Amino acid sequence: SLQALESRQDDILKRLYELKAAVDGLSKMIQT
Amino acid sequence: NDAVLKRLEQKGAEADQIIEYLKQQVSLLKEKAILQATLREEKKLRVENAKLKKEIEELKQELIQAEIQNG
Amino acid sequence: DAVLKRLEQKGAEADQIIEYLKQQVSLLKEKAILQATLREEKKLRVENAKLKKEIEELKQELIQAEI
Repeated sequence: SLQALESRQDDILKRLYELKAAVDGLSKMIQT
Repeated sequence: NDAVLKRLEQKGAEADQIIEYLKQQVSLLKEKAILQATLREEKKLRVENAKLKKEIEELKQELIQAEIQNG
Repeated sequence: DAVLKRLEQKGAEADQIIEYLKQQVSLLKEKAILQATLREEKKLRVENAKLKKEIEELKQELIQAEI
């Protein structure tokens, strides 16, 4: 339960940083 | 409670930051796409309206010729 | 109890937000590709024109050597 919440939140964070990598990658290659 | 509840806030708050950051970056990228679209929608309207005007003058110019020859 | 019940409620809708935001980025990325692929096809069509033009120019230039 509490052992499963932190693993869940760990995934959310891992997925949130993957989104950021993609979003930031886009912001670079379409500029000016 | 425990110090685990501590860093379950440090992780739940860290996610709230990235969500905010991501909404702001996707909204900017949406505006780029809206800008690029509206800019293209200008030139099509500029070009088309120039053709419509060129035909109005040529319709007007022959409305004078038809008025003279019939008068 | 009151903390972990909400700590899992937001962590459940956050999976929906990640899926929502991932949709938008997919949508935006494809638009970026479409914009890129179109101008690349245009250049490749211009290049393809110059290449066939230059192929035939070299063909006639080969006949002066035959003289």
